[PDB]
Amino acid sequence: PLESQYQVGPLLGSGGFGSVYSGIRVSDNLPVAIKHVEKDRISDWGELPNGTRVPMEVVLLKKVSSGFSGVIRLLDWFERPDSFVLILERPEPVQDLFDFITERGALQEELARSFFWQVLEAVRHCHNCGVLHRDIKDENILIDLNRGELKLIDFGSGALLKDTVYTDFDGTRVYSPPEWIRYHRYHGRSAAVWSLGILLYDMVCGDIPFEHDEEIIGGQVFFRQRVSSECQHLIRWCLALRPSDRPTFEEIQNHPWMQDVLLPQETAEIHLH
Amino acid sequence: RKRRRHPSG
Ligand SMILES: CN(Cc1cccc2cnccc12)C(=O)c1ccccc1[C@H]1CCNC1
Repeated sequence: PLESQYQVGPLLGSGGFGSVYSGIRVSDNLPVAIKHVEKDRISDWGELPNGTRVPMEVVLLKKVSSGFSGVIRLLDWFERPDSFVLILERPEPVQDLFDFITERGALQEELARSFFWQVLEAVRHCHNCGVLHRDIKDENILIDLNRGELKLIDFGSGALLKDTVYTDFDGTRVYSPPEWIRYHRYHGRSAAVWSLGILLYDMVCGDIPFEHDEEIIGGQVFFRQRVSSECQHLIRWCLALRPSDRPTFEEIQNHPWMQDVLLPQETAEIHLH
Repeated sequence: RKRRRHPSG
């Protein structure tokens, strides 16, 4: 029974992802997030190893939730008559990276480097587990303010990773790549790298570079804030119009702008506490 | 300049 295992607190948010409540596991007072999704509102379905029909999101969370990482961990899930309920880790204290950037403005490059590095490691972990997130953005990144660790959330638009073309997409359009805008086709890794370029610009400039389809496909990156030449170069590489001109995850992490990253704890003590 | 969230979909 879900009602007896978790004490339910206030609504944390709701939208296309469902309704998410703050919660506490009665067993050990572990903070949790309790996410409700209506079955009728579920587009992609999958099967666990046991062959139970579950939302794809449950399938993807199980694949990445083994061990520790910069990914939100699924602790449990339940099926109800008209919905699924997901029990997720809840960092405390926490702020999502969208609210963080709204309040602080453009991040210092030292802080954006540490955050972007951790997002890179989190996305590599998803890809190693066979999972493509497809909705990388600041809204889907939580900051553990005490530990200085970033956690990727919301796999409800993701898919199994594959090397063939995707022709479907339900993530965030202003982070989607020009090949999706023009042709409704993309490959998983190179589209992820585009969304990472958008995220990095967002971090160092205080907001995303593009709002309109014409800007996404136009291939022009105007920097509205002072950004180092090294960081500009990495961003423009991630945002190459041609997918095959974009860096691999290895080339990003070997980029000169990415060297000498802060540890998470150093990040918290210098920039968050 | 207006900064805003962008719902998925
Ligand atoms: C509800 N929520 C918070 C949230 C979500 C999922 C897991 C969580 C785990 N621990 C703490 C908080 C958690 C949001 O961060 C939010 C709020 C308003 C609008 C949008 C969002 C996200 C949800 C997915 N897309 C953006």
